[PDB]
Amino acid sequence: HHQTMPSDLTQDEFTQLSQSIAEFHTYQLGNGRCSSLLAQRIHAPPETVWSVVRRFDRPQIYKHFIKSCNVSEDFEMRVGCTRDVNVISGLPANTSRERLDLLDDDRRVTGFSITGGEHRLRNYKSVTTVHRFEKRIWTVVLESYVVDVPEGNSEEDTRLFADTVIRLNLQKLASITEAMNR
Ligand SMILES: O=S(=O)(NCc1ccccn1)c1ccc(Br)c2ccccc12
Repeated sequence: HHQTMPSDLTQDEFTQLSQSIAEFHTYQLGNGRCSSLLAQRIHAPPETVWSVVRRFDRPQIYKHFIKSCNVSEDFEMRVGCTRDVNVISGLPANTSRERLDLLDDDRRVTGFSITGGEHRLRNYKSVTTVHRFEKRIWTVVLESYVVDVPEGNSEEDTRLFADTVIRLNLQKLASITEAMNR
């Protein structure tokens, strides 16, 4: 009977995904670090959702606020590879240099680090996992990150900021992967 946020896992989701949260979405914290975890239900099959989420060279497919994303001409999508993204004009960030940490097509886990460019999300590190759900098939996407808290900002402000980006991105991901349906 308390105030439940829409990006929080529901009880049912948590009971299905608790171990994935333990393995993939938990961070060591304390002292100028903050982290968060967001969930997005998607009425599309997990493999469709994953096929988008895994495209490290093409975040624009579903992420917002990207003027451009450039990978090298000899780009092979493997762990360690990098992308340079340019944020649309007018935001508090201009560029992000990002590195692919994780890519598991079997378990549907990917992750990246910002290493990082013109912005105030220092040492951002993020993981996204995609999961099947039944009760007739739907997907739950979990996305989390840990990131430094800028000297004169609060943890709450930092989290609100990063959460807002992730939250929109996951809405877009849901929208486009649901769009075709059948
Ligand atoms: O380059 S990004 O596409 N990184 C993906 C990303 C960045 C931050 C949080 C979640 N996900 C990006 C987009 C929009 C904003 Br506002 C950003 C602000 C700072 C750094 C990067 C930013």
